[PDB]
Amino acid sequence: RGCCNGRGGCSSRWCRDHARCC
Repeated sequence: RGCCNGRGGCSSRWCRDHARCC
């Protein structure tokens, strides 16, 4: 889970949907 830091962009679908910080 890199929705704060750890995905290839906070705008990736993973973090677009499962967003904690970004």
